[PDB]
Amino acid sequence: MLDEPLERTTNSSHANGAAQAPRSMQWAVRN
Amino acid sequence: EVNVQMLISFTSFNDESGENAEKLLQFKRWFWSIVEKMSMTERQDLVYFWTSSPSLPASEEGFQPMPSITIRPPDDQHLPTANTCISRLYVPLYSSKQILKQKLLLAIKTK
Repeated sequence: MLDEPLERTTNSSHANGAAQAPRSMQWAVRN
Repeated sequence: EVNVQMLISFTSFNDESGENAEKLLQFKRWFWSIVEKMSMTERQDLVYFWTSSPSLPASEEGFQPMPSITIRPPDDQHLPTANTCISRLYVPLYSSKQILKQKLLLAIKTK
């Protein structure tokens, strides 16, 4: 399985800056 | 090096073969599996054939064009080409798979 997005963009304004967090500390950020 | 996830993050898709969406989604999955299934030299050759650069830039900004893939009408005897001015990879629609990887490897082999 392990379905992952295959396009350039997954969202436009969703999640704000949460996706920019480091992978190590992504547990500490929501949305 | 070049990473599969990095390549996916800023790669778009076009359609000139006029295939159905159900087949096209699995075709994209096949292409991504192919891209994730070589070694360092082969992916370096792929990125050379695509954007004329052995290394993918670390940031999306700086790409003067936006890399894209154009699905030409099926032709199992035609090797895929590319336009380095806009970094657009023109690849035919390979319904068969083994021919697809063979032709991709042959195309990226040439330097």
